[PDB]
Amino acid sequence: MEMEKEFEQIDKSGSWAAIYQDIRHEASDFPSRVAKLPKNKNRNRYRDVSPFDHSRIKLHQEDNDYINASLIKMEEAQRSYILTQGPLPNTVGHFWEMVWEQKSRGVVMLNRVMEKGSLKCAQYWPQKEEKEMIFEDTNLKLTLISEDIKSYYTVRQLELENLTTQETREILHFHYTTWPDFGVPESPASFLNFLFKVRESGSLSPEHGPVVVHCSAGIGRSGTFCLADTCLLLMDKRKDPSSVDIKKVLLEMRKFRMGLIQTADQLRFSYLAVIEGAKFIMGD
Ligand SMILES: NC(=O)NOCc1ccccc1
Ligand SMILES: NC(=O)NOCc1ccccc1
Ligand SMILES: NC(=O)NOCc1ccccc1
Repeated sequence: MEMEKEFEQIDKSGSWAAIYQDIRHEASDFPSRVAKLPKNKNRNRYRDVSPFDHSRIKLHQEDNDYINASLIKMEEAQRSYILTQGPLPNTVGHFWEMVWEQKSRGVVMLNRVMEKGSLKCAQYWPQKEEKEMIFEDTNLKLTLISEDIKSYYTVRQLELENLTTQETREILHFHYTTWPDFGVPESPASFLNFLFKVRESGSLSPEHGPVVVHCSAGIGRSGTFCLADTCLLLMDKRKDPSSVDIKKVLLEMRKFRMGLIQTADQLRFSYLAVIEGAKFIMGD
């Protein structure tokens, strides 16, 4: 069924809350035993948001391999994403270790450091060229190379150096700075523009490791970003783009990380983004 009219059928009936609860009811439940070990309590921002054991990213160290991060592998779309929480004061070194070990080209950030007067994640990247960051616990160095500030997002070029080998890589930081403190954007125009800028960079492409995507918990805004991208890629690839069922793509993604799309408003916004993104590509 074409999703514009279905969209219109849910909107006219006002059943967004009822669709969203059906998804929550059918979603996968797998164990998260490593996340709940007592040694890992200060590595988790939220007690109710954990990576599943089968899909968690492992750090390449013998001490403690745990980070709150999951690999979302979409087989038919041929895309992979790492979804993770906003780094904590004691996990900033782990975060950059993961970016290095997984060979990521891009980091996508969908939140501000402060929202609603509270800290949503650590200041994990340098703000001035001449004041670089060193993480002694994971032996890495991070330098701001350049910054391009626009109205809805900022793009930064960073240099990440493995102090053990003296190898360096360029990491692109894509920071969406205008998601509102409450609710979802009114138009998906600036979110779709942002997504097309990340694609243009090469960050989502198979010649690199998976892109790292985060918000505060790494399930709501982060969920919206990977659901919209995968759905539009499938519409490009299949003979009949109407076959593409956003609710079925979301349930497949929820086999890899719990809780993706946190509210009925985020579900409606996801539909809007895919429809408009489809209409802008599919002709007019
Ligand atoms: N140069 C340097 O040591 N920077 O500290 C990095 C850092 C640690 C914890 C939270 C945010 C940033
Ligand atoms: N603590 C620890 O052993 N971390 O290993 C990760 C790491 C660090 C530097 C360069 C490459 C990998
Ligand atoms: N880009 C692309 O895949 N175009 O062909 C699909 C299409 C576009 C507009 C109207 C109907 C079908």
